[PDB]
Amino acid sequence: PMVLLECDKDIPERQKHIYLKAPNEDTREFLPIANAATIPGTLSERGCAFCGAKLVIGGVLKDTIQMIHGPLGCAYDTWHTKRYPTDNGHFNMKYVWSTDMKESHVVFGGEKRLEKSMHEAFDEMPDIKRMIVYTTCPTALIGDDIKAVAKKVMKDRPDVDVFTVECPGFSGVSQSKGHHVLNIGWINEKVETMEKEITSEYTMNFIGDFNIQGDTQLLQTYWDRLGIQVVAHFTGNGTYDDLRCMHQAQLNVVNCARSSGYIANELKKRYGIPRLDIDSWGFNYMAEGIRKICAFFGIEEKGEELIAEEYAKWKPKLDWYKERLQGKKMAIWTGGPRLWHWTKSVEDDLGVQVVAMSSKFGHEEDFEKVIARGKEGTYYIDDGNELEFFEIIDLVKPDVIFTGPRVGELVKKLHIPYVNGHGYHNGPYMGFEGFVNLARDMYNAVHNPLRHLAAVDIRDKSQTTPVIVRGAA
Amino acid sequence: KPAEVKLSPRDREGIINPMYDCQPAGAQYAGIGIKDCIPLVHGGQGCTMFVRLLFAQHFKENFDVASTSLHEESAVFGGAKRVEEGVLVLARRYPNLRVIPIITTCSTEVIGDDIEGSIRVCNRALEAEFPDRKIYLAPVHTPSFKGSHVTGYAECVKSVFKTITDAHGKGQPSGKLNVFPGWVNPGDVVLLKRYFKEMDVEANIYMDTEDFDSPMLPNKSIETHGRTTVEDIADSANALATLSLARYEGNTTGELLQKTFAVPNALVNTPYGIKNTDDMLRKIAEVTGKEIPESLVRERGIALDALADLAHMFFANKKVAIFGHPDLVLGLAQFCMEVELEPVLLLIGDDQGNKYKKDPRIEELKNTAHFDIEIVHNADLWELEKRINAGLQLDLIMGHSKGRYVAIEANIPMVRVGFPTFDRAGLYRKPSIGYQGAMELGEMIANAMFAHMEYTRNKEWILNTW
Amino acid sequence: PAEVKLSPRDREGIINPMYDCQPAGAQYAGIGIKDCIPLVHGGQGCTMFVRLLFAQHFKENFDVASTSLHEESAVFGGAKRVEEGVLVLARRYPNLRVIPIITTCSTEVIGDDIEGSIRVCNRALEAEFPDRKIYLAPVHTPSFKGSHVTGYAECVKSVFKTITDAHGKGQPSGKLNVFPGWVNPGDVVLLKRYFKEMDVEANIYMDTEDFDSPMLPNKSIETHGRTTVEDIADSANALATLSLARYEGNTTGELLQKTFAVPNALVNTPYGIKNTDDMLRKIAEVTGKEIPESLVRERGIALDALADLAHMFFANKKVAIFGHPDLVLGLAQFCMEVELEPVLLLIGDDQGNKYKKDPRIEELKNTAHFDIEIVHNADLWELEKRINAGLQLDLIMGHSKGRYVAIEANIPMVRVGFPTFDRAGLYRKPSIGYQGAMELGEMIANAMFAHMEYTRNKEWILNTW
Ligand code: CLF
Ligand code: CLF
Ligand SMILES: [Mg+2]
Ligand SMILES: [Mg+2]
Repeated sequence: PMVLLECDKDIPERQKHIYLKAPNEDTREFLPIANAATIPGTLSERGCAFCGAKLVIGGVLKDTIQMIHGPLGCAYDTWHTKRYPTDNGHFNMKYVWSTDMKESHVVFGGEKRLEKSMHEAFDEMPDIKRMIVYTTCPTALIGDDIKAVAKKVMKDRPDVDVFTVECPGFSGVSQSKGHHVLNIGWINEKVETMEKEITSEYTMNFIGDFNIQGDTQLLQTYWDRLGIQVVAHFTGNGTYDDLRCMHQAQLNVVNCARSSGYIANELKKRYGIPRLDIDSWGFNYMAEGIRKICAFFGIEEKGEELIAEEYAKWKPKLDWYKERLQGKKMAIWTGGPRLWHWTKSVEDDLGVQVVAMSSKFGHEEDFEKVIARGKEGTYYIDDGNELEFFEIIDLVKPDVIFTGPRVGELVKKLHIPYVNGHGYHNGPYMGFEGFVNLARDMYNAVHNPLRHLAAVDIRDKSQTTPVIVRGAA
Repeated sequence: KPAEVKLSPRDREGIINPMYDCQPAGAQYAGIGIKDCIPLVHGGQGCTMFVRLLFAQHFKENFDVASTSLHEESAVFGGAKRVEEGVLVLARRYPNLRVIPIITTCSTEVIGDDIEGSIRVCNRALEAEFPDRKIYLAPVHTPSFKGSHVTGYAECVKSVFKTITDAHGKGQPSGKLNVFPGWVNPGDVVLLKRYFKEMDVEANIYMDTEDFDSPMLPNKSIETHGRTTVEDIADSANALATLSLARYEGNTTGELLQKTFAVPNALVNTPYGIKNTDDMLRKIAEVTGKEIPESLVRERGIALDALADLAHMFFANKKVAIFGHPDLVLGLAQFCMEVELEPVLLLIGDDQGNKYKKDPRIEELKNTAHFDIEIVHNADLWELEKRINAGLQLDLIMGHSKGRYVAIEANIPMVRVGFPTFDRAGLYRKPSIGYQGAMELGEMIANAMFAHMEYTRNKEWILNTW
Repeated sequence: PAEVKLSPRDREGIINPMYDCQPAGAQYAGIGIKDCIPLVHGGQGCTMFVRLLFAQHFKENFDVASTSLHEESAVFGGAKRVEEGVLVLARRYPNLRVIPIITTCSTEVIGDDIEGSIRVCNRALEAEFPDRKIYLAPVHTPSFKGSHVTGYAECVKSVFKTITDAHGKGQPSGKLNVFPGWVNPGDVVLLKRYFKEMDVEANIYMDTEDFDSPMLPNKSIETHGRTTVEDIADSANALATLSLARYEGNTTGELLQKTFAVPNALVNTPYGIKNTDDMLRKIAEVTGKEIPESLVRERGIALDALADLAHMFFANKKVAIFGHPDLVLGLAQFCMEVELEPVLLLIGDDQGNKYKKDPRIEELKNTAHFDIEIVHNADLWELEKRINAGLQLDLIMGHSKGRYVAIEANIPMVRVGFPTFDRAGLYRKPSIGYQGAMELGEMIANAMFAHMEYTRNKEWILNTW
């Protein structure tokens, strides 16, 4: 049934957002409302639309200035917070750019301030030739025309190319609208503005993977072994110009259908490129995804050779962790898709029971997927807030929580360990090896002497201090 | 040609690699140090969530801050109802809540929401709904297109003190000092508490952030809270005097309490290094009539003993760049010269240069330095990287962790100071001010240099009989 | 196949010794006594090199004298050098009260009769200084057995025997005796705070807090041990002895039990959380005093800090540890609490027959999920050679004379034990107790973090841990 938590008695609209799956229900009658307005004052976990454009998608690129048109805080706040390495020295993580909007610019306009800042950025780093300009709350409100500015800068600097995103934080309700605006703008303005050499009979784009701790680079070892050319990664370890070539691919392989389904859908519509949805987290999921890709291309045997070698290399360690993680209870409190990518994969491959899930910004689509794959007795929460997390802990008593670091540091006080479900602990977590990495961190999180020590009150004469025996795969 | 101390602005309009966050972030930091306080940030959701993450990076702890969740409708038609609902949702769900600083953002400053009017609405609504509670709503005007998190911190402290002392007024003299240490770590607060205890001086430290470093307890209780209460803030009207340690981080509240309540304010140099600590203690003795204790003479002497093992051997003539909050940059430059380091480049990150030019510590540096010093105001961290790229030779950087890649790539040892220091463990527990703090800064500098000598094989055999 | 194995060094010679010889440890014991100047009976290097070693660790001078054995004494015996040395000390240092007379390899080989010289000097001193008492303690420390660890223990025991022989049993003091072993001033400061917070009166033997002495306006020299004759004499009258170090003072606790019926309680050296917990439980047991809330809180702050590190940065990382035996075994237990894997433990002297009986071995055997090699009679070449043969380590914990092993192998290294001369201020930083466990864990993490930056090994990950 839908659940009215005690902490939500005075915001009873939250009942429509929390589903406890029970036997024999027709789940179509119990789909959480999702992607609706946030309730003010709740300590919702949601971020802003600008975040979804710059931090999540655009800022992954290795060769692009990220020009944030606004006051300095939006820039400061999106710098030193992500773990998306590159193969060029992590340019994307080292720098952030602001137009340093001041009061004058609010009153009289910021277009000249943006123009000057763009020329300065290109002058300070002459080997960087690509830029994305983002609006933020106040530059949207005052109506600065960033597309016109970008057009002028490109006329004045024939060596550069600039893309613009109109993504103030108050757009939409969450990060999600930033994903949408960036996807649609990119396909409308930049796809089919360049081409690259095709060097394989088999070509694809990999859509919706952001190279967290090197995920994309690990998956690329598969594509290289299979002889498949990736035209563009959207956007993990990617380049601006590769994204201009996306119309050339034969296949679009989608992992993050939430942030990046939009562009896959438009590429299918405009160019006829099929959309294949996979799960690139999960051990047996990864095998299924490789088999689908190889079946599409007619290279089934190459796929079987790869899968056999990866199972021989990694399945024994995975099974060691499954033996020790069987029956452990997990919560997943992340953006949305990892709920449906992980609930059944940790169950199948690790024996782990996901007892509670919360999505910051998922849509009803995401809840359809997670509820289809998820257990009975589990809580499914749209746009969860901090007091709800405490009540859910009291209801389901998780052994481990996959969530962001700040919430991890909160639940530590309750003696509950965490794994960073966003930026990982010791990743990558995609692929065969990556699911072993995920399992290892879950194992070390839960089988942790400090948890046991913390429970002991040394003042209690009846208590001793235990020693715990651990293992390694 | 005599040494010159030169102030100059950043020569670019834009920013690359900002040194500070925006005003609302600093207002949030001020508020999280108050017991039974949840700041409410009136604007889009990122303005809250990114700052809660920033605090988690520095402290490795959660702090509670709420958003009004400005969306499209409210951006176009006004956000008063988002404020008003957010205050009520907080009060309904947090029965012990007492203080809500209502912090504006760029968005809600641009659209001109009437925060004082929303507070009147909310006060009416809260008095009807909760006749047995008193919740203090403080209007905090922090447009992000002026100043920085430094100015936003100062503005929020001042507004919260105005709000609470307006309600309570002046009463029974307390016999206590007010102390505004500025934006410091828990370890700095621990040290100040010890100094006041050893000198038998009663004081309130605003804000008391000691418990930000909270235990993991057998009973699972959460103690990660500010310790400064409504009552403590209200009592500031009754103090003997205010000791303001930070010109840019709370002195304006000391000034307000002097103007409103005749509490005399004493602004001193921020106590980085030996002389500044000595002069702070002399001021405390003057205002209180209490003697400086032998215990502090001894702590001072242990610090000097430790620093004397380092200064002429390892520090003399080494060139340093320092960035961070202005009180910290200027104070660390003075500390550096006590130990024979040469702070040749000081970077201060905001638009307050008209004030910095009048800081008496500039003149103190002009009258002491034997080497040129460039003080860049309105600086970003690209101002540092570009100068190194152009040939500036540095032996040490002192600054916060968002400058780390500058030091890493240039192969320059860096000591992490100020806020945020997320890329090393435990620094929030270390003092940087006072005598113990001077000692621990100097030993961090030496140990950073020593490790660098080993990694680079630069006379690494010399670390034996120093 | 899960095995903790003890083995000896397989070479007769030493390359890169882990410890100094017995007389050096006896000197260290003595310099913690107020109004004490040890007299080292042997050649001059046996004194001067050890005064240098203490200056390397502490960055301070300590006073120790030599008998200056020369060629004539090597032929005819050196008793007259002892006797002269005692009188020259007494005549030139009017406040001197205690002289441990420490033998060396030379004076052990030639068989000088130290006890006979002490009788001569006691008669001379009583005649020449009628209103003074100087305690001469014979300390037999041949360097061709044991190590500075054994020498420390021997000197403490001899000094206590000498002083308590002279004063005997008096009125009950209500205090604990505490022998922390060979620890830093910072460890002593932490223990004093624990006993203060628990409202337990205690003497810490020796009290080395003031080794970290101020540079004072009045130019006063305060770099002295604080343990007095009176403090040592009062050990006879204690409620109980708490011995923290099996190899570094427990034998003095036993002597006081045998002689004065002061019950001795030997506990695991308090490295890490459990060992600290168990120390405090023993204190509570023997005193009847409750463990205070303040120590529950310090414990919780340490656990909170270590929990930010253990599964993220420490789990499955392989560690080698060297140092004094009580420190090595205690740090191995601490390592395990934070998910580190101490695969190689090196203990540097000939006391293997004792180490095989240490109950902490069994505590490791019953807990480790990885093989542990414990090499006794080890030198530091035992570490370097194993690394050269392929042993993969993520961390070394040990004293500064191992530094080049870590530097050349490019392995991060945390400086622990004695001497730690190649970093600043470590003598002031506790390693024992809850705050010490936290400080050690954060040194480990910060050494790893710097290493990640210098080697460009996922250095971008240090943002949102
Ligand atoms: S919801 Fe998002 S992060 Fe917020 S402002 Fe809006 S685009 Fe940006 Fe920016 S400068 Fe500071 S952090 Fe805000 S108050 Fe403005
Ligand atoms: S005066 Fe010189 S240093 Fe002294 S012993 Fe003689 S040659 Fe040597 Fe050696 S082992 Fe220790 S330090 Fe001595 S007691 Fe013997
Ligand atoms: Mg000293
Ligand atoms: Mg903590």
